[PDB]
Amino acid sequence: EQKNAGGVGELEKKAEAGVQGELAEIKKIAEKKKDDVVKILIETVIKPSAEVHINA
Amino acid sequence: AVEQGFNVKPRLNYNTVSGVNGPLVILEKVKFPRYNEIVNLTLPDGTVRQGQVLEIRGDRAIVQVFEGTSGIDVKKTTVEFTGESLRIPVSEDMLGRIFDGSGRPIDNGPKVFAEDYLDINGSPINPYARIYPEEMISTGVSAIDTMNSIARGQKIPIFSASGLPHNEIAAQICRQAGLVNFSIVFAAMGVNLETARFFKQDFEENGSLERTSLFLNLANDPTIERIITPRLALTTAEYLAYQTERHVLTILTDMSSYADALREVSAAREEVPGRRGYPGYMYTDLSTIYERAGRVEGRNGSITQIPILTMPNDDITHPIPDLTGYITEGQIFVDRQLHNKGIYPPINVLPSLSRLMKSAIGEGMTRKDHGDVSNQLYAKYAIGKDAAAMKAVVGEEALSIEDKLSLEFLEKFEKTFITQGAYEDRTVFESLDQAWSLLRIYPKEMLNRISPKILDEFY
Amino acid sequence: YGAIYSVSGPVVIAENMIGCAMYELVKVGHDNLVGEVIRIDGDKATIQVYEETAGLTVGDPVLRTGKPLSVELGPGLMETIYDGIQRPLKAIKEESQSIYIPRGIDTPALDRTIKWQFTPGKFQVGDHISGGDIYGSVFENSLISSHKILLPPRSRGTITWIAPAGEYTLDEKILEVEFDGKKSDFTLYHTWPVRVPRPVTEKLSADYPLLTGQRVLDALFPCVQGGTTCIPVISQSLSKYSNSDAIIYVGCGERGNEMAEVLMEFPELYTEMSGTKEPIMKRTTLVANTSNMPVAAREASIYTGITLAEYFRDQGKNVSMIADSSSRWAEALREISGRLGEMPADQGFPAYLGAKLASFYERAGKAVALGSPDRTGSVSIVAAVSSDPVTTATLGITQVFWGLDKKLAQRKHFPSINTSVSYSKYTNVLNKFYDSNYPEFPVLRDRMKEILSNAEELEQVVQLVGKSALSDSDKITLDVATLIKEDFLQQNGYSTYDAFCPIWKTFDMMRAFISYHDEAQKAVANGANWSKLADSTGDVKHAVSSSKFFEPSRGEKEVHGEFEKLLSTMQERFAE
Amino acid sequence: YGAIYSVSGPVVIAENMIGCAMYELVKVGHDNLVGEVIRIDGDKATIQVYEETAGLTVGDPVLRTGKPLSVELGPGLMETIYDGIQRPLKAIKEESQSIYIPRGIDTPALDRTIKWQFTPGKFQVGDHISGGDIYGSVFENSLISSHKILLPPRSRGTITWIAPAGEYTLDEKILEVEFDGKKSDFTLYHTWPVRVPRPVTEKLSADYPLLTGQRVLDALFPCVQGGTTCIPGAFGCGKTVISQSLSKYSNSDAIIYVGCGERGNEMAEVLMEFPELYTEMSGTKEPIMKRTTLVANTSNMPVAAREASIYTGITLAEYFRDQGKNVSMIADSSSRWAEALREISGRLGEMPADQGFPAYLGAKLASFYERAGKAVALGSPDRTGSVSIVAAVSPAGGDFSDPVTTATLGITQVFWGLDKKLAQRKHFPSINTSVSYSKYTNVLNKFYDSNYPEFPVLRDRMKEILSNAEELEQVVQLVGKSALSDSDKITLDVATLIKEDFLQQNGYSTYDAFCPIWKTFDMMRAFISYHDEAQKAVANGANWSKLADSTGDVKHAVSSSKFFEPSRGEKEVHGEFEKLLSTMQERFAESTD
Ligand SMILES: Nc1ncnc2c1ncn2[C@@H]1O[C@H](COP(=O)(O)OP(=O)(O)O)[C@@H](O)[C@H]1O
Repeated sequence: EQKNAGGVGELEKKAEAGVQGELAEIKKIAEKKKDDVVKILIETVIKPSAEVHINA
Repeated sequence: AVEQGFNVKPRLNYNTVSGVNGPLVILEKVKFPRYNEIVNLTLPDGTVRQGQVLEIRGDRAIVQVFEGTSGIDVKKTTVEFTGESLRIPVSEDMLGRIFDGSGRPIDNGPKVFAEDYLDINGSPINPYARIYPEEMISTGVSAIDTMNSIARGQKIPIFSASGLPHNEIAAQICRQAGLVNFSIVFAAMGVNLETARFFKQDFEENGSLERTSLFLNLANDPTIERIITPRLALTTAEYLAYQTERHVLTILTDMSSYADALREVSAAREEVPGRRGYPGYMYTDLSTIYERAGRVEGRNGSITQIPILTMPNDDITHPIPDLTGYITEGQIFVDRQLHNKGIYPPINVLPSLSRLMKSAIGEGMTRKDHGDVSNQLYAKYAIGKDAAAMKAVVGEEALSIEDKLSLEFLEKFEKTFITQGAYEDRTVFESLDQAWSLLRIYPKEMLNRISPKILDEFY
Repeated sequence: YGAIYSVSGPVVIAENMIGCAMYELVKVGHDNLVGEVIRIDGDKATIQVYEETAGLTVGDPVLRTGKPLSVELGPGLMETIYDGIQRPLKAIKEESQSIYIPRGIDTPALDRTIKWQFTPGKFQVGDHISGGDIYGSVFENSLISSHKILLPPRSRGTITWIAPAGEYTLDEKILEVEFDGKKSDFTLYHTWPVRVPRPVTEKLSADYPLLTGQRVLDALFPCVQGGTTCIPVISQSLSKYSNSDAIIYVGCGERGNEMAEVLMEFPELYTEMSGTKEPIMKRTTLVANTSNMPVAAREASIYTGITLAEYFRDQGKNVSMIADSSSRWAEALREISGRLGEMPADQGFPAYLGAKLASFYERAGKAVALGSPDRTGSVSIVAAVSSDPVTTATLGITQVFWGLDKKLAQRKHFPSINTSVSYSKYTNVLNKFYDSNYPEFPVLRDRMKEILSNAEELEQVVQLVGKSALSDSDKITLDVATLIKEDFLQQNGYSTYDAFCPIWKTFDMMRAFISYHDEAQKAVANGANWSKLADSTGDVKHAVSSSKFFEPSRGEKEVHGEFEKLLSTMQERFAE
Repeated sequence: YGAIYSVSGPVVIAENMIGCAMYELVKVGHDNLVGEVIRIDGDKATIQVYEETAGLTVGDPVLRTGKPLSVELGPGLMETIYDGIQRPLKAIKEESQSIYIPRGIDTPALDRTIKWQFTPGKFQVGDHISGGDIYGSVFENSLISSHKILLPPRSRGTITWIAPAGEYTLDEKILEVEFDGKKSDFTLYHTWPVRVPRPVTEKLSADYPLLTGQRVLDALFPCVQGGTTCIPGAFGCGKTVISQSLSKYSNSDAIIYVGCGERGNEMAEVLMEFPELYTEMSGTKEPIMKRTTLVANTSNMPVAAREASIYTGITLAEYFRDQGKNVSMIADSSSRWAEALREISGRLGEMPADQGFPAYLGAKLASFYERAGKAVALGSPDRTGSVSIVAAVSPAGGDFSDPVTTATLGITQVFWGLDKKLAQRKHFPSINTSVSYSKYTNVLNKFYDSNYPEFPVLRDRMKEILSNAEELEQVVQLVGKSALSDSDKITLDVATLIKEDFLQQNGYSTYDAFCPIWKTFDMMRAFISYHDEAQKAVANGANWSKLADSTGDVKHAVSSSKFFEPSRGEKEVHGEFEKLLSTMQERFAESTD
């Protein structure tokens, strides 16, 4: 049990190291598509539609 | 490719709450109320509770509140009509997470990054598009894989009374539910924290937490979101199994508590009650829940549904187990008497039935002797119960030679075949070999239900 | 255009709905959900919807179609899987290209793109035509060679124009009828309400047995073409080799995988009734309706199936109709009553359960189809049930009953037909056929019934008293009855030899078993000890127990000769 | 303020009440009767009144208090008896100078005049203090000393002024938290809604046994500290006596006895008996009553107040768990809560569930029993409290098929089913060993391995003996004892001895009021050894008929082992049991020689 307990920190460090690439990829994707998504969201929020209820 | 809509639909906020009683909130002057709509009641304390429109009139909307109507004020509660039925945001990353009853996360993780907004009620599968499931799963339990075999795509519940190890049996099936890589979705329905923690611990220990999504609705959780929990869990299962071509093993524990939630909601609507006060439409509700199993013609996926059920007073005649037997395909009957005698699993194979064993039994699927062995075991166990009753009533000496052999078989069958430790994973072939070692107690003449071409080859 | 006023599950009250009628289909909502009016009270008209009612908003228009729940009768019913209200599931899956049923689907019940080869009937232009008259026959497929298309019942006149022979669809007129001064046009198909039974010239007595195939049923509890059975294996046996010219399988509240099994087994299973092996689908129609589908559709599936069978016997074809789980139809009725608020009677069921079951079962029976040429059909109804109010109301109208024995089912003895509680009230009508074909069948059937009843009476005393000193005659009777239960009554449906035991083979096996019993009684009366006769005639006992294995494919002449040898061997062995 | 509009028993539909919330507390009537809202229909809000509604008149003002039913928590809770609503019965009696509960008494929940020796905790001025943190301990009594004053669970922020050590009344401010610029003053007591469970950091598996002190209970059907328990049984079975013998001698640090629909003389008996008993815990002979608080809502007191009494009891138990005490709340006659719910639903006209009960009875009971369970307290320092719920479900007519009994068995992990037939024979506590079970036997292996390693083995062995002899006696009652073998006769005699001298525990007796775990284990070992050695002797060839007469002395010594008073000490009684086992072995050796 002591041997297994000692490896928890090493296992945690190894898991943290592998994730760090995914965080970098997420940051890169966000930085690349931030302008496009922001433009789409703003253009959707402004310029509203105006339609009465279909049953009215 | 994929199609989606960046659309913003403003939502009407109604402060016009008329009255509130039980789980129901009645609004007063809704504009074009929509049936089965989801509304967000903003309490005076500021907390927001979701709802669901159950019935509408010209201007009224009898909203049921998932998180309970405690603290709702008729003069300060504002109802926000979203404009669509309850849609869960699903994703392929939803596997490995834990969600509350209402679909919100419990673990420290963030809100699920949506991949599609699926309606929880689902859509009816075309029966022409359903594939009959003829691929048995080797659950590892002897009394299931040998006499009540489960096919991958079958909705088979576990009828267990209060206090029996149905949780242990279902955890065992989940642990060793391979074929003769199952993704799992779990819908805890008012199970106590002890049972929920046991299920979570088993799923973590067996390595299943990497591929399972739990929908925990504890006994402390509100008693009306038990009506959203099965639908959320099953629409997640449908998403994974069909639209990701995955295999899913859904575990809807405490369908008795689900039916109790339906009774609580129905009795507050003053609807015409069925037997035991349950709603008349409870067959249709339980059908909408259970009938979301089975494989499909196009998508390589299967929802093997195992809804654990708590039959009160250990009775089949009770409406919940009765209608679950009507809808589902057989049942796994857990016996209080066997559990008291100390057998595990305490499965009583006499009320137990599996409607797809007739097709997934054998003759090239698992083994040539599977069906006949199962039939022989069931027949001799019925004979053993009859002989035990006869011996108890009119003495053991009056029992015939066949009856005495049946009693010996019953003893050696309960104590050596049904009796198996948890985390024991005997294959279907090992189960059949143990069954034969039981059936060799009888002479070859008294094994009539065995076909002779198999008797002469396996005796 | 009526407007929705209230929605609460299936029931949908609609306002501004004057001029409506009870049990009238109305398209509900913007998606045109099909719904039937169940209660009109002033402007309001309560509507049960046959689809998912979620998403209906107050103010959605509902429009009255002016007709009751109408099945579309015509060519193209064969080999089509239909939903509860006759929506073609195969066509829905093909059109939508998705595994789901689209909400408010409007696919036609009959195929409007298939050209049908139509041959005009004996009616010629100018000849007066009556309701139900056959004005032509159209080829459908190998089994239904002549799908004789009728004129709609309750329509008549002088045919002012009849189409010539050729290929036609279901959207092109094939006959014009002048009627009472108002011209009308008729097509290869014609609608008919499910609620209103199709008329007859005259119902007849059902005198021909429906060969269910199972030994227990076809021997002790016969069903006749035009009977009602209330069955609790036999579905396919009556489907494949019952000599029924057509069969309309109906499923109510079927478990999804059971319905899938039926849909995957009926197309695969083939019959050799014709000159070659031909599929059953060419003969059958499946009204498949799982439990998931709306309760209104579940309630309507029985009526759809029975009116399809009524059409196929108005054509003059002996048609069966296997209604799976009529208990689920009764449950649908109970749920509908609960939705409406009507006060239940008995065990929560509607008070009119007896009336509904009678109005459904009474549609059966051999009948002379109305209108020339003269022709007779028979809807043999085989409903399935699961002390219940539904079964105690069924037993008053059904003429046969095959109640399942729980003890015999626990012993894995199939079919688990309870011999004491079952009956068949055609055992007197069917003497006209037994005395003509197999003269000894009634007497031997009564002999076997008496033997089984005596064994049942003796078994109670056996169980209560250990059964050490039974008389020799009583021991012989009980052993003979145990042999009968093990060999004659028991029938492995999946086995090749006992898949379909013909009536002649059943009669011969009855002869063999009754002859064994008579020989045993004679030997006992001779004074010889049955304890010794057991060993002496073990060979004959094994012979009669293995007579079950005589394959019917050998032919009636061959098999009857084999049994005659066995009975001859029986008399010779009596010298022991 | 609204007005009464209709009264029908314990429901008061009050008109002109736009603005009342669900489960809000109202003061119905001129006497300010305490009532809670349960249904709202426009202006009229249907109120259930926790007081005798007789004499109410239409138009009597009803005041909306603006807060749900709240129990005051803090020092002074211990060693007091309360009504259903949080009212001290002693203070009510001394205020009314009468022996009756007057309608509408509003005595403060906790004695304000009594001054407590507050001693500040580790928290200093400026340190961030979250909900449930301990900022001081008051000296309540000699037994519940250091009644650690928690911060309210919903309160948070930074300390601005904490009171120095000294004596303070409850109304005196003790601490002031500044949170986002809005300072809030905190005192020794804080109100809490009874319906809302008190938050905890994280619940834990309950791995330590609630030693009831009764041999049958803690030797066959153990209950762990933090496990729900149920005691079904007809009248006279002994649910109340089991509950009292649990609250008298358990290992629980504090006890919240709840007499929801009990008898008045039972609560009077508790009030006079607890001060006369002393708990050996805390290193002194401090009285039991210094650790028990009582919520007495007797059977004839208002029907609606039974629910309030149950919720108040469980909230007090939750508070004392958050303090870090192994509480054991005891809900006497929990079925009376179900009957109160049925009566209120009948007044409301709501559609019934099975057997008259409302459709939500199962949900209410489940949410109540889920409050139990060991859990780490909410704030620093780390604390591990526990609430054990031992509720006596009282079936209607003695049949366990009652809806309340089924809805309780579905949630409780322990089932101490009592038998009326064993109760009649004075076979007490009359635990029906056939149907009773405890789902904590597997959990308690981790404790029985550390202490008393052979305890589980003996427990399964005695359950085997009892089951085998029950089946054998069932057969014999119809087939006579002629066909029994010598081993079967030994099983019958040994199980009769077990039932009549080990399982039976005569409470209200000097010797067997409290048979602790060590004496129970030693007696269990003696009984099991007697059975095993008798069976070995009969297998060696000695006839049982002669062996019974030869070893009647050993059998009577075994049956008389229950008379060893536990007060003699663990070492003394263990020595006596070792001597008895040696004498037993010698007697069998001499007999079989
Ligand atoms: N363990 C026990 N030891 C001695 N007497 C007991 C015991 N249990 C119950 N009794 C007797 O039972 C009576 C009280 O039973 P009680 O617990 O009040 O049952 P109920 O709660 O059903 O009324 C008392 O008179 C007492 O003498």
